[PDB]
Amino acid sequence: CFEPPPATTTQTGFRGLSMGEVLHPATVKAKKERDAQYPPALAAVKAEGPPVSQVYKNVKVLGNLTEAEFLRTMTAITEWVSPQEGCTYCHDENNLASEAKYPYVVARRMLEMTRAINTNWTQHVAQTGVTCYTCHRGTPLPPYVRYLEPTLPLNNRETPTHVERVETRSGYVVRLAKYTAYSALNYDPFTMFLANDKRQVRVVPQTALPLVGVSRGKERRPLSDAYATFALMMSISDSLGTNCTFCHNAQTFESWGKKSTPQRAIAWWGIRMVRDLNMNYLAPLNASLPASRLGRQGEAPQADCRTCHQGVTKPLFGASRLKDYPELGPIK
Amino acid sequence: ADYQTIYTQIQARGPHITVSGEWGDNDRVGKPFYSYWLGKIGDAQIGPIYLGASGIAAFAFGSTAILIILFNMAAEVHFDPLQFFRQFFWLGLYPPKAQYGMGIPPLHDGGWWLMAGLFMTLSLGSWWIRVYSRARALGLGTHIAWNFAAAIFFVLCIGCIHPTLVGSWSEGVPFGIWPHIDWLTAFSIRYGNFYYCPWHGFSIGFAYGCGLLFAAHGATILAVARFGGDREIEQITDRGTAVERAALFWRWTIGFNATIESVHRWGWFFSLMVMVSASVGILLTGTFVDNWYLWCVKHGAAPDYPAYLPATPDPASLPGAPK
Amino acid sequence: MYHGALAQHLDIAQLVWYAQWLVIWTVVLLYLRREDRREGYPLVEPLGLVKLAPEDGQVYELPYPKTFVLPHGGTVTVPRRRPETRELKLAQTDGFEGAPLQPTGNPLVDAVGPASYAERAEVVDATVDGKAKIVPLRVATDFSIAEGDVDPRGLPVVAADGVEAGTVTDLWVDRSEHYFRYLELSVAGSARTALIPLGFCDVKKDKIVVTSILSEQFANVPRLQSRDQITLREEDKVSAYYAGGLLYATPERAESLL
Amino acid sequence: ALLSFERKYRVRGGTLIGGDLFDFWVGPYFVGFFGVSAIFFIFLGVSLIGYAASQGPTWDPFAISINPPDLKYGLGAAPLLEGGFWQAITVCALGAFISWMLREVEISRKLGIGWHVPLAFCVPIFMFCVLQVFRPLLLGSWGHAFPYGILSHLDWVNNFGYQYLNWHYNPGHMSSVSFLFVNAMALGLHGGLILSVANPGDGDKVKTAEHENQYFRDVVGYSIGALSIHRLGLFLASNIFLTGAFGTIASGPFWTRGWPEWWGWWLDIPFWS
Ligand code: BCB
Ligand code: BCB
Ligand code: BCB
Ligand SMILES: C/C=C1/c2cc3[nH]c4c(c3C)C(=O)[C@H](C(=O)OC)c4c3nc(cc4[nH]c(cc(n2)[C@@H]1C)c(C(C)=O)c4C)[C@@H](C)[C@@H]3CCC(=O)OC/C=C(/C)CCC[C@H](C)CCC[C@H](C)CCCC(C)C
Ligand SMILES: C/C=C1/c2cc3[nH]c4c(c3C)C(=O)[C@H](C(=O)OC)c4c3nc(cc4[nH]c(cc(n2)[C@@H]1C)c(C(C)=O)c4C)[C@@H](C)[C@@H]3CCC(=O)OC/C=C(\C)CCC[C@H](C)CCC[C@H](C)CCCC(C)C
Ligand SMILES: CC(C)=CCC/C(C)=C/CC/C(C)=C/CC/C(C)=C/CC/C(C)=C/CC/C(C)=C/CC/C(C)=C/CC1=C(C)C(=O)c2ccccc2C1=O
Ligand code: HEC
Ligand code: HEC
Ligand code: HEC
Ligand code: HEC
Ligand SMILES: CC(C)=CCC/C(C)=C/C=C/C(C)=C/C=C/C(C)=C/C=C\C=C(C)\C=C\C=C(/C)CC/C=C(/C)CCCC(C)C
Ligand SMILES: CCCCCCCCCCCC[N+](C)(C)[O-]
Ligand SMILES: CCCCCCCCCCCC[N+](C)(C)[O-]
Ligand SMILES: CCCCCCCCCCCC[N+](C)(C)[O-]
Ligand SMILES: [Fe+3]
Repeated sequence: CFEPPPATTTQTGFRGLSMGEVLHPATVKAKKERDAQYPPALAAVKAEGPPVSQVYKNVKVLGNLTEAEFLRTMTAITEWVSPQEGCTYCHDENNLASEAKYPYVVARRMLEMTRAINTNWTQHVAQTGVTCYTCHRGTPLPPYVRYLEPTLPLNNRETPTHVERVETRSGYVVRLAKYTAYSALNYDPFTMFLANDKRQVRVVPQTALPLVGVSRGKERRPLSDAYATFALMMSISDSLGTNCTFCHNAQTFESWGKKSTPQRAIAWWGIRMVRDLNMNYLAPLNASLPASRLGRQGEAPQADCRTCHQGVTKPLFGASRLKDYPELGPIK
Repeated sequence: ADYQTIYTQIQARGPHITVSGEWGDNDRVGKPFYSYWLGKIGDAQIGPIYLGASGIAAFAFGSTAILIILFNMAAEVHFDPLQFFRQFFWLGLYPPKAQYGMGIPPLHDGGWWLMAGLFMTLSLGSWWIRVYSRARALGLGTHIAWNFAAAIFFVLCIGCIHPTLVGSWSEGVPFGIWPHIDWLTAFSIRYGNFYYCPWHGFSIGFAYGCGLLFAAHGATILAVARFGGDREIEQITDRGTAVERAALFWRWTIGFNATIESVHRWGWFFSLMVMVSASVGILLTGTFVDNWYLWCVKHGAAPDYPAYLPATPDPASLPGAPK
Repeated sequence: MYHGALAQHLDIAQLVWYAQWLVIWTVVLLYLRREDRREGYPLVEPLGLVKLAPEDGQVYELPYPKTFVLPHGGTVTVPRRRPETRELKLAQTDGFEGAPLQPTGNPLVDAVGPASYAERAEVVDATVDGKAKIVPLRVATDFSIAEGDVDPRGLPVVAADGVEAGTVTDLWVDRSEHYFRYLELSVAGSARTALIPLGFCDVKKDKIVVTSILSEQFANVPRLQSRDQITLREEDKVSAYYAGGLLYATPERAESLL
Repeated sequence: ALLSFERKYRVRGGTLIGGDLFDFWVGPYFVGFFGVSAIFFIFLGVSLIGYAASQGPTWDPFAISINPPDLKYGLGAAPLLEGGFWQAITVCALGAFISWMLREVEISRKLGIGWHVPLAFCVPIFMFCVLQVFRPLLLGSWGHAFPYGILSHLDWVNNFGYQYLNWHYNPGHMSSVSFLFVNAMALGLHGGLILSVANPGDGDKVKTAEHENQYFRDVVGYSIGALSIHRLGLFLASNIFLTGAFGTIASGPFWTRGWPEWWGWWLDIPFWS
C-alpha cells in the first residue's frame, strides 16, 4: 500500500510554491543499478591503414573509419543490441557483406537515425547523446516501445496476462490506464501526439476574454483536447519518473518565462525529436520487418519518452559515450 | 462529562406517531421497525416511507438513467463480469469527444450521455416536487426546496447550461467515478486555473464556512443539551436558558451573537451560497472569461514570484524553431 | 473582438464581482445581523434615563417585529420588551463597567450565574395533539425502557462526595421525541422527590453517579408544582440547579484549576 | 452594554489561570488570561506581517506573500527576509489559536456549559499543525510548508496537488471531500428544516418536533432526530480534517508516486489481472 520514509525532495520553484521532485530512495537505487549495466567504452584503437570504404565491400555509413576503428564499432553494436545472439544476428557467417538478414538493413538505418539524433537534436540530447544501448539495453527488441494501440506490459520482456493481451477487448481500459499513470483518462497520448505532428498539444487560451470567432459552437476545440493533453502529461511524467512541477509552475501551465523550468523547454524539443524519429526513421521500417514484429495494423514498433528514459529524468542518469564513439555523432 | 451528547444511555420505546398531512396519508408504506444500535446515536425508528407520485416518477427516471450508464459501462469491458467489477471506478459514459457544436451527437459518441443526462434531470425535478410538496402537505415552509433548487441549478449549469452557452456538448460532466473526477482538471486546465476564478473562491469560502458553522452550531447545542437546547423550536418561541447561554458564549467570545433562530438562517444562507456562487462562476466561464489566471493578471490581482531555476523562453517563439 | 468586453477596460465578469460583494454585504448586514437582534435587545446601559425619546441606533438595528402563531393557542412577538424583574442576589466586585458580580447568598438557591434560569412560560410543553410532552413513566404507561439498557428504577444515586443520596423511582420521557430527559429520585432522609436531567447522570448498572452537586445539596433542588407534569420554566429551574453546581458545589470549583 | 438577559450570568469565576486578575469584560468581550495572551500574539503576528510586507515588492493585498525558507535550510532558523519572518509569524499563529481555544473553555466554565465548542475548534488547529509543522517535520524542511498570502497559498495548494499528478485520487482527500460536501448539504437541510417549522408562512401556526421527524421519515424514510443532527453535524464537519489529515501526511512521507497509481493495490490483484 505505502512507501516507508524518508523521501528525497528537491526544489524547482521559489520557496513556498511546493515545486520539486519527490523520490523514494529504494526506487532510485533500483533504477541506478539497472542503468549501471551500461557496458563501459571499449578501449581506444589507433587509426591505421586505409578507410574501410576501400577495404570492405558494403560499407555505406561508416566508410571513413579505419579497420580497427570500424571493428571496434561492430563490437560495441553487438554488446549494445545483440550480446546474447552475437555477430551472426545481423550477418551471414560466410559473407559479412550480405544484407540477407533483416537486422542488417535495420541496423544500417538505426546507424543513420542514431547519428541524426546526436547531430540534429542536440537541443534535446546535448553533449550526453545516445547510443544503441540507450534504447535497446542489450536486446534486439527494445523493452519500451509503442504500437498504434496501447499494449501491456510496458516492458515487453515480461509475459502478458490473458487480459493484458491486446486481443482481449475486456482489458483495453486497463491497457490505457497504465499508459497514463493509472488515470481513467480515455485518450491514447501516443497515437494522438507522438506518432506524428498532426495535433497541437497546447489547449489553453492566451487571452483573458474569449476571442469572437473561435469561441462559439463548432469554432471551438472540444473539451476532449484538454483531457488528451492532460493524458499526455500524465504519461510524460510517468515516463521520466517525475511530477508536473519538474517543468511547470501549476499557477499557469500555459505560461513560459518564470513559470517554467528549463526542463520544460528541453521536453518541448523532445516532443519534436520523437515525432521526427517515428515519422522518418521508425515507422517506415514496417517494410523491412517480419510480420511478427508488426502490430495489428502492420505498424512497426515506435518510440516514446520511455523508450530512452525508462523512468529517469535523464536516460541512464546522464551516462554518455559520445566522446568514446565519435562515429555515432555529432557529424560535421 | 455529559454522556448524553455522545450517545443515548437509556433508550425509550413507545407507540409510533404519525402526523397527518393534507394528502397522501395512505401512500405511506412499510411497517416501522427499531434498531437498537442506531438508537444509540440517533432515533431508533426506521420507516415508514411516503411513496407519492413524484417519488415514483423520480425512481422511474433515475433507474432509467442508471441503467443507460451501467449498460454503456459494461460495453466498455465487452461485458466481462469480472473485469467490470475490477475496473468499475475507471469506467464511464462520456459526452461527445468530437466537436458537433450543439448538434445532437451520435449514440456511439455522446448520444447515450445526453440521454442519461435527460433522465437524471427529470429524476431531479421529480424529487424536487417531492421535497417541496411534502413540506406544504405537512404545513411547513419551503426552505429546504429552495436550497435544493440551488443545488439542482448548479448541476444543470455544469451538465447542460454551460455547454449550451458556449455551444458544445463536449463540455459536459462524464458519468462515472474517476471520469467525473477527471473532468474537473480538464475543465480547470481549459479555463486557465480555477483557483483564479473569484466564484470558485466564494463557493469555497462558503463551503468552508458550512464546516465552521456546523461544527460551531453542533458543538454549541451539545454544550447546552443539559438545558434542553436541542428542542430548538420552543427555544425560538420561548427563549430558555439554553439559548441564553449559547448566545452569551459566542457574544463573549467574538463580540456579537445570533439567536437560536437566526443561526439557522446563517447556516441556510451559507449552504445556499456554496451553490449560488458556483453557478455564477460556471455561467461566466467560457461565455465571458477564457482564462481565469490571465483575467486576474489583467486586473492586477495575480501574485508573481522570482525565478528559482532560470526563466525559460517559449522555444516555439525562437527564430527557426520547428512547429 | 472579445465576448464580455465593455468600453474603457471593463468586462462583465468584473462587474459581477462588485455585484456579488454588494449582495453578500446586504444580506449579512441589513438582514442577518438584524435577525440576530430579535432577542435581548434593546441593550441595557448604566441606566438608560432618556425616557422621552429613543436613541437613533437602537431603532435602526432592530428588524420589524414578527409574530409567531403558537400551535396550542397564543401568539409571541419578537423582538419585545422583557426586562428581568426578579431581584438578583449579586454584588458588584468593583466600579469598572465589566467587572464580574459576586453571589451574596447561596447561588444555587438564589439561581444566579450558571444556576440562572430563564423566565420561560409557566406552561406545560405539549405534544402535537395537546397532551403533556414530558411525563414520568407511571403516567406514560405505553412507553418502556428498550431491551438492552439499564432500568434505573431501584438503583441508588451517588453524589460527588460519594454518599448515596437517594433512589431512582421513575424516568420522565419526551413523548414527542421518544427520548428520556429526566430521572426522578427520592432524596433519602427528606421525604420528597427530585428530578435530574439525564445529562447530569452517569448511568452505571448498579448505580447512578452524579458529579455536579453534593449529596446534601439534593435537598434544595427546585420542586415542581404538580407531581406528574412539568412547566418549561420548571425545566429551566431544575436543569440550571445542577449546572450551578459545576461552579459552586464546592468553594474550589470557582477558583482556578491551576 | 448588556443584553436584556445577560447580567445574571456575568459572575466571577471559571478561569483556568490567574483567578480574579483577568476575570472581567471589555465591552462584550470576556478577557481572562488567554484573552491577554491572544491579543499579545495577535499584535506580535500582525506587526511581523506588516514589517515583512513592507520589505516586499507590493502592497496589493491579493499579491502580498510571506514565504517559508528554501528547502536547503532544513529544520533550522532562516534569515528573516528569506523565511525567518514566516517562521516567526507561524509561532504567533499557534500562540493566537491555542490562546483562543483556551479562552473559550474559560467562557464555557463560567456559563456552566459543555466544552464542546473549544473541543471542536481543536480540529482546525490540528489541521493547521499537520500542514505547517508535522508534515514539514516528517520531510525535513520548513520549506515544505505553505506561504501566507491571499492568492499565494492557493498556488502552493495547486502545486502540492500536482506533485502527485492527480490529487483527486488521494483516498484521504476523497474522504475529506465527501465530508465537506455532505456537511454543507446537512447544514442546509438542518437550517431549512428548523426555519420551515418555525416559519410556515401565511399566518399558519408554527409546527412541532413531531412535524420535524414526520417530514424526513416521509421523504427519505428516516429521521435522526433533534439532538442527534447536532451530534452528526459536529461529526461530519470534524471529519473533513480528521480524515483529510491522513491524505495530507501520507503524501511525501509515505507515498512518492502519483495518487492514481496507489489504486494498483486493487487493480493489480493477480486474481483478475
Ligand atoms: C490545504 C488547503 C488550504 C486552503 C485552501 C483554500 C482554497 C482552495 C481557497 C481558499 C480560500 C481562503 N482561504 Mg485558504 N486559508 C485561510 C484563509 C483563506 C481565505 C483568504 C479564503 C476564504 C476562507 C474562508 O472563507 O473560510 C471560511 C471562514 C469564514 C467564512 C469566516 C471568515 C474568515 C475570513 C474570510 C478569513 C480572512 C483571513 C484574513 C484574510 C487573513 C488574516 C489576516 C491577519 C492580518 C488578520 C487561512 C486563515 C488558513 C490557515 C490559517 O490555515 C488557510 C489555509 C488553507 N486554505 C490551506 C493551505 N483556501 C479561498 C480564497 O478565495 O482565497 C483567495 C479559496 O478559494
Ligand atoms: C484542478 C481542478 C480543481 C477544481 C475544479 C473545480 C471545477 C471545474 C468546479 C469546481 C467547483 C468547486 N470547487 Mg473546486 N475546489 C474546492 C471546492 C469546490 C466547491 C466548493 C465548488 C462547488 C462544487 C460542489 O460543492 O459540488 C458538490 C455538489 C454538487 C455537485 C451538487 C449535486 C446536487 C444533486 C442534486 C445531487 C443529486 C445526485 C443524485 C441523487 C444521484 C443520481 C445519479 C444517477 C442518476 C446517475 C476546494 C475546497 C479546493 C481546494 C482545497 O483546492 C478546490 C480545487 C479545485 N477545484 C482545483 C482548482 N472545482 C465548482 C465551482 O464552484 O466552480 C466555480 C465547479 O464548477
Ligand atoms: C490541484 C490540487 C487540488 C487539491 C489540493 C489539496 C491539497 C494539497 C490538500 C487539499 C485538502 C482538501 N481539499 Mg483539495 N479539494 C477539495 C477539498 C479539500 C478540503 C475538503 C481538504 C481540506 C482543506 C484544508 O486542509 O483546509 C485547511 C484549513 C485550516 C487549516 C483552517 C485553519 C483555521 C485556523 C485554526 C484559524 C484561522 C484564524 C484566522 C487567521 C483569524 C482571522 C479571522 C478574522 C475574521 C478576525 C474539493 C472540494 C476539491 C474539488 C471540488 O476539486 C478539491 C480539489 C483539489 N485539492 C485539487 C485536485 N487539497 C487538504 C487535505 O485534507 O488533503 C487530504 C490538503 O492538504
Ligand atoms: C450546498 C448544497 C448541498 C446540497 C443540498 C441538498 N441536497 C438535497 C437537498 C438539499 C437542500 C434535498 O432536499 C434532497 C434530499 O432529499 O435530502 C434528504 C437532497 C439530495 N441530495 C442528494 C445527494 C447529493 N447532494 C449533494 C450535494 C449538495 N446538496 C450540496 C453540497 C451531492 C454531491 C456532493 O455530489 C450528492 C450525491 C440526495 C440524497 C438527495 C436527492 C435525491 C434525488 O434527487 O433522487 C434521484 C433518484 C434516485 C432513484 C436516486 C436513488 C439514490 C439516492 C441516494 C436517493 C435514495 C433515497 C431513498 C429514500 C433511500 C431509501 C432508504 C430507506 C429504505 C431507509
Ligand atoms: C472542520 C472544522 C472547521 C472549523 C471549526 C471551527 N472554527 C472555529 C471554531 C470552530 C469550532 C471556533 O470556536 C472559532 C470561532 O471563534 O468562530 C467564530 C473558529 C474560528 N475559525 C476561524 C477561521 C477559519 N476556520 C476555518 C475552518 C474550519 N473551522 C473547519 C472548516 C477556516 C478555513 C480556511 O477553512 C478559517 C479561515 C476564525 C473565524 C475563528 C478563530 C478565531 C481566532 O483564531 O482568533 C485568534 C487569531 C486572530 C484573531 C488573528 C491571528 C493572526 C495571526 C497571529 C497572524 C496571521 C497568520 C495567518 C496564518 C496568516 C494566514 C494568511 C492566509 C491568507 C493564509
Ligand atoms: C482590545 C482588547 C485588549 C480587547 C480584549 C478582549 C479580547 C480578547 C478581544 C478579542 C478581540 C478579537 C480578536 C476579536 C475578533 C473576533 C472574531 C475572531 C470574530 C470572527 C467572526 C466570524 C468571521 C465568525 C464566522 C462565523 C459566523 C458567520 C458567525 C455568524 C453567526 C454567529 C454569531 C454564530 C455563533 C453562534 C452559534 C454557532 C450558535 O450555534 C448559536 C446558537 C444560539 C444562539 C447564538 C448562537 C451563535 O451566536
Ligand atoms: C546488427 C545490429 C549488427 C551486428 C550485431 C554486427 N554487425 Fe557488422 N554490420 C552491420 C551493418 C548494418 C553493416 C553495414 C555497415 C555500413 O556502414 O553500411 C555491417 C558491416 C560489417 C563489416 C564490413 C563488411 C563488408 O561490407 O565487407 C564487417 C567486417 C562486420 N560488419 C563485422 C562484424 C562483426 C565481427 C560483428 C560481431 C562483433 C558484427 N559485425 C556485428 C550490422 C551488424
Ligand atoms: C531509440 C531511439 C533507438 C535507438 C537509439 C536505436 N534503436 Fe534500434 N530499434 C528501435 C526500435 C523502436 C526498433 C523497433 C523494434 C524492433 O525490434 O524492430 C528497433 C529495431 C532495431 C533492430 C531490428 C531488431 C529486430 O527487429 O529483431 C536492429 C538490428 C536495431 N534496432 C539496431 C540498432 C543499432 C545498431 C543501433 C545503434 C546504432 C540502434 N538500433 C539504435 C529503437 C532504437
Ligand atoms: C517535462 C518533462 C513536463 C512535465 C513533467 C509536465 N509537462 Fe506539461 N508540458 C510540457 C511541455 C514541454 C509542454 C508544451 C507542449 C508543446 O508541444 O508546446 C507542456 C504543456 C502542458 C499544458 C498545455 C499548456 C498550454 O499552453 O495549453 C498543460 C495543461 C500541461 N502541460 C500540464 C501538465 C500537468 C498537469 C503535468 C503533471 C501531470 C505536466 N504538464 C507535466 C512539459 C512537461
Ligand atoms: C532518446 C532518443 C530520447 C528520447 C526518445 C527522449 N529523450 Fe529526453 N533526453 C535524452 C537524453 C540523452 C537527454 C540528456 C540527459 C542530460 O544529461 O542532459 C535527455 C534529457 C531530457 C530532459 C532534461 C532533464 C534534466 O534533468 O535536465 C527532459 C525534461 C527530457 N529529456 C524529456 C523528454 C520527453 C518529455 C521525451 C518524450 C517527448 C523525451 N525526453 C524523449 C534522450 C531522449
Ligand atoms: C434537449 C435534450 C436532447 C438535451 C438536454 C438534456 C439535458 C437536460 C442534459 C443534462 C445533463 C446533465 C445535467 C448532466 C450532468 C451530469 C453530471 C454532473 C454527472 C456527475 C457525476 C456522475 C457520477 C458520479 C455517476 C457515476 C455513475 C455510476 C457510479 C454508475 C451508476 C450507478 C449508481 C449506483 C449511481 C450511484 C451514484 C452515487 C450515489 C454513488
Ligand atoms: C420536470 C418534472 C416533471 C415530473 C412530472 C411527474 C410529477 C407528478 C407531480 C404530481 C404532484 C401532485 N401533487 C401536486 C398533488 O403533489
Ligand atoms: C480566488 C480568486 C480571487 C481573485 C480576486 C481578484 C478580483 C479582481 C477584481 C478587481 C476589481 C477591479 N479593479 C478595478 C479594482 O481592478
Ligand atoms: C468568502 C465568503 C465571505 C463570507 C462573509 C461572512 C462574514 C461574516 C461577517 C460578520 C460581520 C460581523 N459584524 C458584527 C461586523 O456585523
Ligand atoms: Fe440547530
